[PDB]
Amino acid sequence: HRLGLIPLQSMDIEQLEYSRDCFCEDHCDKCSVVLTLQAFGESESTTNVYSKDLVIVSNLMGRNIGHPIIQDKEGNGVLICKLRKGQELKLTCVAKKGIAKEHAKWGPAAAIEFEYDPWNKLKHTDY
Amino acid sequence: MIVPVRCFSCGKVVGDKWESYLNLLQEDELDEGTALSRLGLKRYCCRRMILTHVDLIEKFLRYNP
Amino acid sequence: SFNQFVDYTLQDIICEDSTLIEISFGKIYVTKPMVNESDGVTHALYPQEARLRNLTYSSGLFVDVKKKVFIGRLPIMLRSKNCYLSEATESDLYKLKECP
Amino acid sequence: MNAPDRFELFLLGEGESKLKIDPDTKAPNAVVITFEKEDHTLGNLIRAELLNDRKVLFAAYKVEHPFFARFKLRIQTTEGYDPKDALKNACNSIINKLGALKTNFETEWNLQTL
Amino acid sequence: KKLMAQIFFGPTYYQRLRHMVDDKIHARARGPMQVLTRQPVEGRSRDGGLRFGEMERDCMIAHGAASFLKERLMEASDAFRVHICGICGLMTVIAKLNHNQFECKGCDNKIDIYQIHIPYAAKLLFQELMAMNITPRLYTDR
Amino acid sequence: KDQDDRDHFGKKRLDLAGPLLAQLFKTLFKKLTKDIFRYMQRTLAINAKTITSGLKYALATGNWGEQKKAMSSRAGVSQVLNRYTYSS
Amino acid sequence: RCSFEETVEILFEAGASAELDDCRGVSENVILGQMAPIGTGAFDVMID
Amino acid sequence: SLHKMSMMAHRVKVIPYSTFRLNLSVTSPYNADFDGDEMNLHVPQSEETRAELSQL
Amino acid sequence: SLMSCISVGTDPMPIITFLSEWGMEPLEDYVPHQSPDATRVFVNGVWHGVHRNPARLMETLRTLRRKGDINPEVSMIRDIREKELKIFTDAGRVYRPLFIVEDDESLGHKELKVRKGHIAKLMATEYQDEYTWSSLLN
Amino acid sequence: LKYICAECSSKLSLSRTDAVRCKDCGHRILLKARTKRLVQFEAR
Amino acid sequence: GQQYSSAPLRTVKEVQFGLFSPEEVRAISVAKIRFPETMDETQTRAKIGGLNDPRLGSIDRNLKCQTCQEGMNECPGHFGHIDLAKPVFHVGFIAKIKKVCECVCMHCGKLLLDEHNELMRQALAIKDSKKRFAAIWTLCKTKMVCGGCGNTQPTIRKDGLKLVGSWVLSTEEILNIFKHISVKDFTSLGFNEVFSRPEWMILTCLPVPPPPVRPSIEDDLTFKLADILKANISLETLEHNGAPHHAIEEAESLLQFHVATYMDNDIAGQPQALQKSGRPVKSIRARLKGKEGRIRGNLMGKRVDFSARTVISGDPNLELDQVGVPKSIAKTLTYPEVVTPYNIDRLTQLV
Amino acid sequence: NQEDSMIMNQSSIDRGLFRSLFFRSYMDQEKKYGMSITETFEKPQRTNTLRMKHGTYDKLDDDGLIAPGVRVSGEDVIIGKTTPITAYHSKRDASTPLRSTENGIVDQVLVTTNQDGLKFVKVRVRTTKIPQIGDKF
DNA sequence: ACTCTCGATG
RNA sequence: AUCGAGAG
Ligand SMILES: [Mg+2]
Ligand SMILES: [Zn+2]
Ligand SMILES: [Zn+2]
Ligand SMILES: [Zn+2]
Ligand SMILES: [Zn+2]
Ligand SMILES: [Zn+2]
Ligand SMILES: [Zn+2]
Repeated sequence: HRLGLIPLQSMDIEQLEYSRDCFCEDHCDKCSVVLTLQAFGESESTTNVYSKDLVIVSNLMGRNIGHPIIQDKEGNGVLICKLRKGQELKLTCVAKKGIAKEHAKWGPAAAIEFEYDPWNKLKHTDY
Repeated sequence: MIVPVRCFSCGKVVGDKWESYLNLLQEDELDEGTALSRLGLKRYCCRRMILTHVDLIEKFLRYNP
Repeated sequence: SFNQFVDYTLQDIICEDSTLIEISFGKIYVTKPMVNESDGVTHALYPQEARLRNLTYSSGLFVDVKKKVFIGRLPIMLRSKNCYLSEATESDLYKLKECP
Repeated sequence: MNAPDRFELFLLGEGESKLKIDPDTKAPNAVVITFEKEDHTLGNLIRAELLNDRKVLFAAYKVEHPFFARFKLRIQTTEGYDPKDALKNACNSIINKLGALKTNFETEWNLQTL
Repeated sequence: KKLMAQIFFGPTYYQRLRHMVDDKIHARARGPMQVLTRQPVEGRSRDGGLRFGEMERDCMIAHGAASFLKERLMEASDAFRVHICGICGLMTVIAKLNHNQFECKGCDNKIDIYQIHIPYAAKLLFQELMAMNITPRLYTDR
Repeated sequence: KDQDDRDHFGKKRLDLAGPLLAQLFKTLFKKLTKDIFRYMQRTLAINAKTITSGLKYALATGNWGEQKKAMSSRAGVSQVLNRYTYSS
Repeated sequence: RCSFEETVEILFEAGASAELDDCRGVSENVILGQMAPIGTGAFDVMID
Repeated sequence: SLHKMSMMAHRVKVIPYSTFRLNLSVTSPYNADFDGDEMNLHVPQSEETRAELSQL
Repeated sequence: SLMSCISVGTDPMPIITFLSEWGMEPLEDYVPHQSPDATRVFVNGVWHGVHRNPARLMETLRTLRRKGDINPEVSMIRDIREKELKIFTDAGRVYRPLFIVEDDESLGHKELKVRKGHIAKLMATEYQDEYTWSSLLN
Repeated sequence: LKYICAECSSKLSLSRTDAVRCKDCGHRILLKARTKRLVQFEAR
Repeated sequence: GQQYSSAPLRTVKEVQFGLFSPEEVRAISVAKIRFPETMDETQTRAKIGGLNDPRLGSIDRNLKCQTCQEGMNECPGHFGHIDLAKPVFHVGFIAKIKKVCECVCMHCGKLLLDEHNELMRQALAIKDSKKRFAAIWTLCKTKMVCGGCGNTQPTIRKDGLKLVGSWVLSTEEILNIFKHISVKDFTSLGFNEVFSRPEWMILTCLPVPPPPVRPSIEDDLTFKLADILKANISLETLEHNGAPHHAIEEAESLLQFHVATYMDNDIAGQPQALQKSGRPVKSIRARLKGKEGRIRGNLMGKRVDFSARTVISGDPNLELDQVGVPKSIAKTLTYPEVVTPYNIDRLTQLV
Repeated sequence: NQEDSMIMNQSSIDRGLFRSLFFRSYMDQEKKYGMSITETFEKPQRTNTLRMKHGTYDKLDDDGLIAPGVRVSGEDVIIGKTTPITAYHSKRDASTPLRSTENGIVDQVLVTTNQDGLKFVKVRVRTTKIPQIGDKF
């Protein structure tokens, strides 16, 4: 779930294709971006698993896409999980083009401020 | 459990802001309000998202299996 | 209430109300929670192991008989005197897979 | 469990056409058009742009049920004016305004810092 | 567009109770019956039916829907066919079917026999009464 | 002086695990020394299963007073620990 | 009457006195599982 | 089912999601809110009995 | 309720022995007509005799319980207008903790025995983790 | 098949007619290992 | 459904209640019950010629059942019968019987007052059986002395499951008394000619309910019938062999006990006759007593098919006479529709 | 949202609002008789066992259990046990099916001996329940 | 003296 | 079967 919510690079998303449109089996490089995640507890301290640990695997063939957004100051990004001493997390993510109408994870924006007539001169609101 | 990746209400990413929040709390010895304000959490929904959260995974990691 | 029952009441029950005509009963000793396996081995039972294996977290009663003996097993209230979790630290509980 | 698929909000079903034009039997020279896989985002805009055309007598959209992504738009125009042309003019006007808005926002963005 | 009345708006601690629909939802169109009463079993997990209670019956009476009341109490639940002696009016009939041998030891009846449709629970009631030295004799004429 | 208030909480007692286990154990143990009296008069072989199975039964079924349905404590003296919420 | 309160004893004293049941009562046709003389069943339908 | 209005014949409109959706103005004779309330639904098995439901 | 506890139950015999050795007449040596205003003393619903000058006895017992010599669980009831004294050591009694108000304050009025110093010691024990609830009770 | 212990990190492969207990441990609590046939998750 | 029968389909118009005459009981029965052993006999999955005969109804999902066959789904219950060593009391009639003995003196068998009496003319004038009996019982239980046969009628009181006399009544005695009341006296106190007689209230031989009444997954009724049979054979054993005085009477009262508690278990007598599991056991009387009883729980209201239940919610866009039905429920519940030329296409599509 | 009903933001729901985990344990045990008659844990085939379940057993392993990770649904068989009561059809079925109305993923499987030395098993199945129309708040 | 839903133990 | 908890 929280992997799904991770903000990925969607700049050249328009020259990517919907998996439902592509004539491939399941998914391919023309519709989806595959990135792996391999983390393991090493030190005695808690080993954090961020979004930077995600590694693009599929062939991007030039398109700026898939790279997890990191606006974090330290450069880590979204905190995905926390591992102990001998805890391992190994998985593979297949990212596809989607509309935020289908799931809020594909939401390109957050909060949009919107206000008209700050004096109630139209009288659309009875205070 | 663990800090929610994005805010429920709007959708702002607040998963990368947990550790920084803790640092602003203990390292700079600030109060919660100012710490939340510095992290760009102006709306009280996200402000809530971080302030209200309880990191339970730290207690879950106390087990060996 | 339970601790009062173990440390005081039990001895009263055994001593004050029982004598046959002879075999007089003496002091009552309450052990720590153990289990007599089908393997024959009797060993210390911890609450997590008791709940996982559908076992009964109980200790054994022992009475001195005159003219020693095992008379049965009493279920032990958790975090009581005759429980391992009473003198246990937080780290101990975390090692015993018991929530602090 | 009984919840419908998400893509059924924008992906057309089997045989379902995007627009269904129906001759309104109430008042003469009127029409009711069924928009499939669309919501208020399109309905409100088109309806509001139909009221700008002064040769349009009636224009109103409605979503009969929030469960389903579809809405009905009723249009009534003056005699000698086919309502489809009113819809087309409205649409083209919308597209033009949006294009101009895009160009304007771009030119305004090219003048900013930070 | 703006709303006329302004809205009371703010954070409030809500809790999610454990009564969820998919754990509650239930539907049955002819399922497993009980053995003693031959009626639909009790329970959602056992894929059972819902009790058409006494009050429901009273409502159907108040409406006047007699045929519906009969349907719920026969075709929907337990519907059974029994044979009745034309003499004593009891379920003594040894109805050897496929040979048309409708015997009745105790009245010597082989030609004056009847066939009725009753709920299996009614059959159970009548039998239990018969085992309790009581004869609920059933005649089919006024 | 008016009638005694029979709903006065001061003249009421709560019996917890202590007194309950006390009554139960008194019964089972008296039963034990009874059976041991029988084994003695028949003539070290002491059936410890009495106390164990008795306590376990009463704690499991919630029916205080061993296997006798005449018990008015059938209202579930011991119940399953509700663990849906910590507060619960 | 047996379909309310005192059930068994009613059946007993009815079995002793050998009572005749008219079977035009509602609960009686309910027991027998027949269409009771209620509203819809308060008459007969034939063909002419 | 206190009175006869506790059992009424409705027309079926098959819908998504796992709830019995009813009209607001029918809340009163059933005496029901939606704070977890459950309702039952029976189905006729012949023409005459569904005629009974629809006409009575 | 959050602070309610149930009485474990203790032995009433030392309390009896204390009563008899503190100016209490045996019930078998009671003559009502020559001492009508004598407070009768009850222990667990048992009349062990009467006692004159009940105030001193009551303050004594109270002081003992507040010190700890008598189990704090034990309840002591002084009924003035009925001239009775009921001491309960019964198990199953639901009790609750209360602040003690005594007018021993010289430079003032009726004040709480507990002071901000005690509270400071409590919070000191809290921050350090030697002064707990038992220290307040004793 | 194979099973892993509960209160220690091991990897027993004792099939049927073996069962309890563990290898160099002493406790009888045995968990079963994860399947090799991976399962997909719709990240939603 | 089931199958085709040559018999015409009719409707129950009348229900004539009555008592079960031992004659008709043993005439109706198709199997005598000699052995208390249920099914298994010396490690054999069969049925001994005692209790639960295959004649009463087979119980193994077979295709045979007392030659009548028709499996076990069509064939109802075929009643049996068991003869008691001595006649016993029917519990539910204990009162009524005790009343009759007060309306008629001992040995003889005649009403205490006739048309010669003034008030008895008024008491016998009532046509209503219950009211007539109630009117006579109150004006006949005060008579001590007595047609002739002048004998001081004893004061009868109830004690457990027997009756006493003050100047202990035997069940055989009361049988012999009720056997001599004749027909004309029956009409005077409610009873009927061929349907219900006081000489049938007392249990000579009792009918045995078939396996479809007491199934096995053994039933409590089977255990109680085993108890009755055991007491009976024990009684016969203590009768045909060495028969002590103060030993067989206890066995008679034992058979009386088990038979009386076989039907009614919630009596004034504290012995509730528990079972092996400590259960108070389920009597026939308890099977019928509401609200979980047979009448109120299976007849007045019973579980039905083609039904559903769900959490409700409001919907402003539904018409008043509409109901939102979840898709799953819509697929579950079904309606039988006969193929007609009007709808054969639509039905073909649905199939 | 009339008559004590409420409207919930679906977007926030998609972001994990009020989601929950739901764990359920199914417990089974091998029986024992006086003459050493023991039920066994295995994956029985259609021909070797009576009755059987209408669900499939293809998710079971050699030991008659499910490997934790496999998604279960409908009336799948979680535990395979047989009780033996030459002759064809030599066993009775005693398998434990997944809850008819439930579904999800096998979280974790526990295999342990009893106090009397009886091999018994606790299987925990896990499902994520997401706030749907009809859920009580 | 209303319908449901589970859980326990024989 | 009974018992216990919960839903309107
Ligand atoms: Mg409500
Ligand atoms: Zn592709
Ligand atoms: Zn927000
Ligand atoms: Zn006949
Ligand atoms: Zn190990
Ligand atoms: Zn037959
Ligand atoms: Zn006479």
